[PDB]
Amino acid sequence: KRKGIILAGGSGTRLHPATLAISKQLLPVYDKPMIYYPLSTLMLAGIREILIISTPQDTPRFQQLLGDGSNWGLDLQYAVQPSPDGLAQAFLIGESFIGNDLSALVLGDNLYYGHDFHELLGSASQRQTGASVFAYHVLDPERYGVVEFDQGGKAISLEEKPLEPKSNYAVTGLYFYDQQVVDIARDLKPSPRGELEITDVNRAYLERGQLSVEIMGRGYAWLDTGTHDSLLEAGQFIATLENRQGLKVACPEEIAYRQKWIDAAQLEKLAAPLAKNGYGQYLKRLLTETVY
Amino acid sequence: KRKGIILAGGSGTRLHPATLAISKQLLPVYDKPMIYYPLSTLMLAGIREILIISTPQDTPRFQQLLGDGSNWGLDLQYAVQPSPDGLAQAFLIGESFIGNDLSALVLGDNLYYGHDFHELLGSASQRQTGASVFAYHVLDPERYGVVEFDQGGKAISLEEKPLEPKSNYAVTGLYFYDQQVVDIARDLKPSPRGELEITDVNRAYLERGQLSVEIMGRGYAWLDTGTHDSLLEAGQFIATLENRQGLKVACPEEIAYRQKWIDAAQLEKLAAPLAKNGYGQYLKRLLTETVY
Amino acid sequence: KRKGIILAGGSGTRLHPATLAISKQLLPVYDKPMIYYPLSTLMLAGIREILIISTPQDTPRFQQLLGDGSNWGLDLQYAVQPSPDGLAQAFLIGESFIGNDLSALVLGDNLYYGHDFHELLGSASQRQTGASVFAYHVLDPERYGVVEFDQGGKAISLEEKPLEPKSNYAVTGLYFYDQQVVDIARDLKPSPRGELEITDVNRAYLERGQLSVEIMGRGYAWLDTGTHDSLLEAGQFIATLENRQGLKVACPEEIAYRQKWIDAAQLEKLAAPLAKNGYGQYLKRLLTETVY
Amino acid sequence: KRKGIILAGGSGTRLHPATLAISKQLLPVYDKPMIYYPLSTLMLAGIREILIISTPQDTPRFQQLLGDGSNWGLDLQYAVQPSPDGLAQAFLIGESFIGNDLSALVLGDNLYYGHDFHELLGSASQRQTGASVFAYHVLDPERYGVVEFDQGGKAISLEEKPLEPKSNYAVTGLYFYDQQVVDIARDLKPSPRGELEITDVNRAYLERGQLSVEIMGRGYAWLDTGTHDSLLEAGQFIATLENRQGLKVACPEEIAYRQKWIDAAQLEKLAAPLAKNGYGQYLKRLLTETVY
Ligand SMILES: Cc1cn([C@H]2C[C@H](O)[C@@H](CO)O2)c(=O)[nH]c1=O
Ligand SMILES: Cc1cn([C@H]2C[C@H](O)[C@@H](CO)O2)c(=O)[nH]c1=O
Ligand SMILES: Cc1cn([C@H]2C[C@H](O)[C@@H](CO)O2)c(=O)[nH]c1=O
Ligand SMILES: Cc1cn([C@H]2C[C@H](O)[C@@H](CO)O2)c(=O)[nH]c1=O
Ligand SMILES: Cc1cn([C@H]2C[C@H](O)[C@@H](CO)O2)c(=O)[nH]c1=O
Ligand SMILES: Cc1cn([C@H]2C[C@H](O)[C@@H](CO)O2)c(=O)[nH]c1=O
Ligand SMILES: Cc1cn([C@H]2C[C@H](O)[C@@H](CO)O2)c(=O)[nH]c1=O
Ligand SMILES: Cc1cn([C@H]2C[C@H](O)[C@@H](CO)O2)c(=O)[nH]c1=O
Ligand SMILES: O=P(O)(O)O[C@H]1O[C@H](CO)[C@@H](O)[C@H](O)[C@H]1O
Ligand SMILES: O=P(O)(O)O[C@H]1O[C@H](CO)[C@@H](O)[C@H](O)[C@H]1O
Ligand SMILES: O=P(O)(O)O[C@H]1O[C@H](CO)[C@@H](O)[C@H](O)[C@H]1O
Ligand SMILES: O=P(O)(O)O[C@H]1O[C@H](CO)[C@@H](O)[C@H](O)[C@H]1O
Repeated sequence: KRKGIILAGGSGTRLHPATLAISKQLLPVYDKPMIYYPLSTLMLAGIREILIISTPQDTPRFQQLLGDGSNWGLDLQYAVQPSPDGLAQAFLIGESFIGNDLSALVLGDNLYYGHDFHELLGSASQRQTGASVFAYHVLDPERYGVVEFDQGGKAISLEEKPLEPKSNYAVTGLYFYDQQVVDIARDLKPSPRGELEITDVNRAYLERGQLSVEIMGRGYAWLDTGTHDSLLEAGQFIATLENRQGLKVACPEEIAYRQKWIDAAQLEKLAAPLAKNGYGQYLKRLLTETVY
Repeated sequence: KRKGIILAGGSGTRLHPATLAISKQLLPVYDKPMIYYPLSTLMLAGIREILIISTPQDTPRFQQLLGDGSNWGLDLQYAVQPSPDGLAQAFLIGESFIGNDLSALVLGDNLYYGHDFHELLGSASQRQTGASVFAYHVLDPERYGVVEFDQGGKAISLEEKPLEPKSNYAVTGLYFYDQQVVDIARDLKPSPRGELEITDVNRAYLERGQLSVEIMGRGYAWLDTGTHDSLLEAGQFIATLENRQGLKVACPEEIAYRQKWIDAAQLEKLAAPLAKNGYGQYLKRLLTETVY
Repeated sequence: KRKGIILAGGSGTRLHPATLAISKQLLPVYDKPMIYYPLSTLMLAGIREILIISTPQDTPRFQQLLGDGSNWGLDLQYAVQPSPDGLAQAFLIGESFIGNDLSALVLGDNLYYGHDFHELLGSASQRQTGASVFAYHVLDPERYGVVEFDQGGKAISLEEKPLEPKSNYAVTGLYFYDQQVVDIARDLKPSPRGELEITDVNRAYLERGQLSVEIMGRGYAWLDTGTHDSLLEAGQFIATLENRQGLKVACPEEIAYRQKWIDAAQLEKLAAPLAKNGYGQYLKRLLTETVY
Repeated sequence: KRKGIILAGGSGTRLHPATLAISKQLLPVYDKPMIYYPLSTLMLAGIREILIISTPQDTPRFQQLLGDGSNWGLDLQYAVQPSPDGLAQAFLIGESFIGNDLSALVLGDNLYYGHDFHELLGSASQRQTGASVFAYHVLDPERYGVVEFDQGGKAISLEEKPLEPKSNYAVTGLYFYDQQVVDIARDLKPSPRGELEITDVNRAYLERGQLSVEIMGRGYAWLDTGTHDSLLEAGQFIATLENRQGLKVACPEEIAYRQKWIDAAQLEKLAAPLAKNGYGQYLKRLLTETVY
C-alpha cells in the first residue's frame, strides 16, 4: 500500500481575480474540476487512501465536492495548510496520515496524459525504497525545479527556479517516497524564497544516491494550470481529445470501475443523478461498451 | 434611475460535474469570474443599484466575492431563489428591491461584447416605457426564446425553445422593463416546462404593443456559457481580444473609473492588493494612460 | 470614385516552413482564404475596382482563386511586386491603376471585424482631401506604426516600430488616400531598414495637416496573421463567431449580394458548385432568409 | 525493406473555399505544412524511400516544397493520381515503385502523436507476412472504416462508413502491407460509392486470417484534418505541446538527424536559411542539446 497526498492549496495569485471566487483546484479544466485530474493520477497509480490538503477557506468545498470517497471506493481525508509555505509542508501536515507507509504527492494544478501512463505510474509506485520523480523537457525550466544530468544520463544536481537553468528538464509535480521523507521534511529550513522546498527533499535523496529520476518523454503531456493562458490551453487539449475519442480523461468513476474498486451496480448508481447530462450518459455507456 | 438584477442561480446541470464544485457564475471566463461580465453589462447601462440572485448555497459566496459594491461605487444587494423555478421569478423575489422603479434583468451566464455596446445599452436603459429586448441571429434558435418578424420588420410572435423555430433570431438574456413587469410576473403560471418564463413576460408586453425588439447586429458577440464547449470558446474569445489589445473586457474597476463612479485614488487603492499579478498591474496602468 | 489596392506579397522567411508551401494570403483563416478578409473590407467600403499585388510566383494563384471579379460584381486586376521593398511600393506598382482617382490600401494579412464597421469605413471614404488612417490600442505597439496623440486627442507624431513607443496606439493596415499619394510615394527614399515605408507617406500628410487619424475602438477586432500563434487565434476567433451566429464573416458573395452588386439569380449560380459543402448551402440560405 | 506511400490528393471537396487555391495537404497545422505530419510518421517507422501521390495540379507543389528528399536523408518520388477514385488506387499508381517490397501507406491528412509511437510502428513494420492496421476509439465511427471485435478482443469484421456501426473503433489511415497488396488491389472493383476502397483491401487480408489489428490506445492522439473545425483543433493541439515543451512535433530535419540519416554538419546547413525564425533556431539548438 502507498498513501497519497494532493496539495490543492495556494493562493492562485497568477489566476487573479478569477481565484478570488475560489481555489484554482475547483475551477474546471474543460468539463470537470481541476482536482479530478491529480486525483485520477493517484488512482491510476493504485492509490486509494488519499489526503487532500487545502487552504482553510477552500477545504470545505473539497469536502462537499468529494466527500469521504466511499462512493468511488476510496478513503479520502482532509487537512488544512495555514499558509502556502512550501510543498514540503505536505509531509509535516500529513505526518500522521502517512504513518509508517510509503507515500506519494501530487500537486493539485498538475495534469498528465499519455499512452502507458498507467505503467509509468506503476513502476514508480511499486518500488519500495528511495524517491522517484519525473523529468520533462519544457520551454521555461526557470519556473520549476530543474534536474541536470551528466553525459551518461545520471542526474547530478537539482535547483529550484534557477535564473540560469542547467538544462531544460523540469521536475514535474508528482513524487513518490519511501519512509524516509517525513524525517527529511522535519529537518528542512525555509529557503531564501521563504518556502520548505520539495527540491531540498529530493536533493537529500540524491545526496544519498536514492533518487530515481525517470524521463517522462515528449509523447506525454504534462501541463499545469497556473496561468490564465495555461489553464485555457489545458482546457482545449482535454476538449480535443474527448470530442475526438468519445472517451473522457480523468473520470474518477470510470477509473474506480476499471480498477474494480466499485462494481457495475455501484457505477449505475453514480450515473443516475448525473443522467441529465453528458457526463452521466457517459458513465452509463461504460457499462455496456468494451473499451480497450 | 433603473435598478438592475443579475439572475446568478440555477443548477448548471449541463456543466456537471464542474458545477458540483461551485455555481456556474463563479467559474472563470478566461481571467475573471463569470459574474463580472453581466455585472459589467449593467454598469455600462448606467446602473449602479443591483440585486444579485442565486441559490441558497451560493448567494453568500457572491456576497463574499463582491460585498456591498461600495469599493466599486455600486450598491449591491443579495437575495436567495430557493429553486430555479424560472427567470420570471426574478421579479417576484426582487419585488421589494424594485419598488416603483424601472428595472433590468441580465442573466448570469450571458456575455456581450462589441463596438458601441454602451450606446446600444443606453438607448434601452434610458427609455421610460414598455419593455426592451435584443434579437440576435444564431445557429441554434431552438435553444432560446425566438422572435419572429413580419415582412415589415415588426416583431409578431415569441416562442420559448420551439422545436421548429420561426426564425434564427434569439432573444438574448438581457431585458429592460418599466413598472408593469412585477404585476405581469405575479400573474404568470408555470409553463409545461415547469418554469415561470421570461418569454411569457415579454409576450404580455408584445400583446399590448409595448415590446421594443432591437436587433443586436452580427458585429456584436453574444455568448453564453451554458455548455462545456461554449464556456471554453468564450474563454478563448476573451483571451484573444485581451492579448491583442492589452485591454481587458468587463473589469468592473475600470468601468467604474471611467464612468467616474470612483476616482483615481480609489482605483489606486483597488489595484494595490492586486499588484502582484497582471490584473492589478493593469488597473495601475489605467491611471496613467488615456484609452479612447 | 475610389480604387482599392490589396498588398498581398511578402517574404515568407518568417512563418516558414508553413509558408514555404503557400504564401500567407492564400492560407485559410478557419474556413476561407485569408485574402477574402481584406477583399471584403474593401467591398464593405463600397469599392469595386481592386488591384491585387503579390509576389511574381503568387499572382497566378490569386488569379486562379479569384479571377477578374465579374462574378462577384467586382473589377479585379493583378500586379506583381518583385521584392518586398516596402508597403509604399504599392503606390509605384499601382500608379497606372490609380490614375487620377482617390485610393485605399489594405494589407493582405489584416482582418477587421465589428459593429458598424460599414459606417466607420464610410466616414473615411467620404473624405476627399488628405488621408485617413485608423488607430488601435495594442499590447505590443513596438511592432507597428505608432501614432502619438496630444492631451486633446489630436495625432501629433508617427514612428515606425519605435524602440520606445510613445503610445500603445498602432496604425492599422487600412489607409485611405487622395490624389497626392502617388507623388508622395515617388519622392520617398528607403528607411534605414531599407523599406519604402507607408509610415513616411502618412507623416507627409501629417506634416501638411492633412492626416485624419480615427480611433478604431476596443469593440472592434483588428487581427493580423503575422505569427503562427496569431493565425491560430484569428482562426478560432472567426470559428466562434460563425458557429455561434450561423452567419459567416467576409463571404464576398454575400457582401456582393447585400450591396446589390449581383442579383438573387447570380448568387444561386455561385452557390451551385459549392452546394455539396457548408459554404454553398450557406449561400443558398441567404436567398430565402432576411438577415438584419 | 519497406517502402512508403503518402496519399495526398483528394477531391478538396469540402473545405471550399479554403482549398480552391490549394490542396489540403499544403495547409499549415499550426507551424508547418500538414504533409510534414504523415511524412514524419513514415520516417519514425524507419522508412526512407517514399512515394508522394497527389493531383495533377498539386503533385508539383509537393515537389517544390520537399524536392528529392536527399537533404533530409530521404529518397522521395512523386506520382499523379488523375482523379480521387479511391485509397486503394495508391497501390496501382504505386505498383512499379513498390516492386516486390513490403510497404506502408499513410493518408496525407492523418496526424498521430503519442508516447512510444515509435515502438508501436516498429511492431507492425517487423511483421513481414500479411497486413497490420490500427484501431482507435472515436466518437463518430460512421465516418470511417469500422472494425468489430469479438468478446475476446479479436477483430472479426470491417465495414466502410456503416450506417449502423458495430463498434466505436475506426481503422486509422496508417497501413502496413506485405507483397500481396498490389494484386489484391488490382482485383478490386469500385464500391457502391464509386471508390476502390482500402477497406476492401483490408478485408481481403482478414478473410485469409492475415490481418493484424492493433489497438491504438486512448493515450495516443489520432486526428484527421478533414474539416474546418478539425484542422483548427489539430493546430491548437500542436501548439499547446510545442509551447509547453520547447520541442517541435513532426520536424523532419530532427527526425532525420535522430535516426542518423543526416549528420550534424548537414543539420547545421539545413538550419542556416531558416535561421531568421524560430524554426531554424530550433534546429540549431538541437545540435548542442541532449533530448531524451
Ligand atoms: C507553495 C505551495 C503550493 N501549493 C499548491 C498550488 C498548486 O496546486 C501547487 C503548485 O504551486 O501547489 C500548495 O497547496 N501549498 C504550497 O505551500
Ligand atoms: C483507462 C483510463 C485511462 N485514462 C488516462 C490515463 C492516461 O493518461 C491515458 C491513457 O491510458 O488516459 C483515463 O484518464 N481514464 C481511464 O479510465
Ligand atoms: C431558470 C433559472 C436560471 N437561472 C440562471 C442560470 C443562468 O445564469 C441563467 C439561464 O438559465 O439564469 C436562475 O438563476 N434561476 C432560474 O430559475
Ligand atoms: C470602456 C469599456 C468597454 N468595455 C466593453 C464594452 C463593449 O463591449 C466594448 C467596447 O466598448 O468593450 C469594457 O469591457 N470595459 C471598458 O472599460
Ligand atoms: C514589407 C511588405 C509587406 N508586404 C505584405 C506582407 C503582409 O500581408 C503585410 C505586412 O507585413 O504586407 C508586402 O506585400 N510587401 C512588402 O514590401
Ligand atoms: C453585412 C456583413 C457584414 N460583415 C462583417 C462586417 C463587419 O465587421 C460585421 C458587422 O456588420 O460583419 C460581413 O462579414 N459580411 C456581411 O455580409
Ligand atoms: C479518396 C482519396 C483520398 N485521397 C486523400 C485525401 C486525404 O488526405 C485522404 C483521405 O480522404 O486521402 C487521395 O489522395 N486520393 C483519393 O482517391
Ligand atoms: C523523437 C521524435 C518524436 N516525435 C513524435 C513522435 C511521437 O508521436 C512523439 C513521441 O516520441 O513525438 C517527433 O515528432 N519528433 C521527434 O524527433
Ligand atoms: O508551481 P510552483 O509551487 O511555483 O513550483 C512547483 O511547481 C512545479 C510543478 O508544477 C515544480 O517543478 C517546482 O519544483 C515546484 O516548486
Ligand atoms: O438558458 P435558458 O434557462 O435555457 O433560457 C433563457 O436563456 C436564453 C438566453 O441564454 C433565452 O433566450 C431564453 O428565452 C431564456 O429562457
Ligand atoms: O507587418 P509590418 O510590414 O512589419 O508592419 C506594417 O504592418 C503594421 C500592421 O499590420 C503597420 O502598423 C506598420 O506601420 C507597417 O510597417
Ligand atoms: O476520409 P475518407 O476517404 O472518407 O476515409 C478514409 O479515411 C479514414 C481515416 O482518415 C479511414 O478510416 C477510412 O477507412 C478511409 O476510407
